[PDB]
Amino acid sequence: SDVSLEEDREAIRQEREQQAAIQLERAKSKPVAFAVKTNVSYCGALDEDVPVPSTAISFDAKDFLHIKEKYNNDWWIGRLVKEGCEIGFIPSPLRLENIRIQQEQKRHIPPYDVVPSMRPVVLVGPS
Amino acid sequence: AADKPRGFARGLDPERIIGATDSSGELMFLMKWKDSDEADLVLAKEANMKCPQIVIAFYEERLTWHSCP
Amino acid sequence: PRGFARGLDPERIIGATDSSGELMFLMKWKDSDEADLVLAKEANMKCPQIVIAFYEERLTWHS
Ligand SMILES: [Ca+2]
Ligand SMILES: [Ca+2]
Ligand SMILES: [Ca+2]
Ligand SMILES: [Ca+2]
Repeated sequence: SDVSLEEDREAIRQEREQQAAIQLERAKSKPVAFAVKTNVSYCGALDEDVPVPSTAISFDAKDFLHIKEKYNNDWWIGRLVKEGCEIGFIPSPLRLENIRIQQEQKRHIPPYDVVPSMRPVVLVGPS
Repeated sequence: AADKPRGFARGLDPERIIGATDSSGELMFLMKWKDSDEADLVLAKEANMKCPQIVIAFYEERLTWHSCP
Repeated sequence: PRGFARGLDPERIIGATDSSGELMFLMKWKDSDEADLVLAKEANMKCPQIVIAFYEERLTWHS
């Protein structure tokens, strides 16, 4: 039964992935929280730790991204602001810094310029 | 204090506003222009007049409802 | 017979809600105490400075 422990691990991974896919789909209706301009490129197809498989975005340096929310320390949710690009998982600045530390050894400017912004806020009831 | 044309003086078409700030005392927009990755600041009052639907699309994108804050 | 069909001039947007599925403005009309609800898309086209004034009033740095 050294492989029933691995089915337990898989079931845990699957539940986590299902919840991530829900939060991703539900982000589509949230407002844009803020924009960033990128100072680095990133290829989500080559990333392996993505909360949902095949949903990491890609972008070039000097692109603009729209961020809907932060998922965890390594991932945000949003989209490349270009026609046809859809919402997905976005590597956090920390993740990009750690990729850069690896790309460095084996083969300082922050990876995103965050654009702070005012937003129109309509007050609702205290619920 | 620069001399290159800035903002709407660059003669480019507006694409999208990417932020709004009144830190200077007057409301300004950070404007992305079509076919340029170089965004710069324009006065909101001017953009309200020149490209009101661009202004509105930004506000609709960022519009948020909050409870007693 | 409602909204812009009443033939009144827009005065001020009082509120906004998307709780129905589409963004609606609560519109105050000049010389009428009876507001009604109009689609944002329609106000955007017919009184954009009124829409912009509503959002500008609401802009803020902190929730
Ligand atoms: Ca490259
Ligand atoms: Ca698109
Ligand atoms: Ca300013
Ligand atoms: Ca309302």
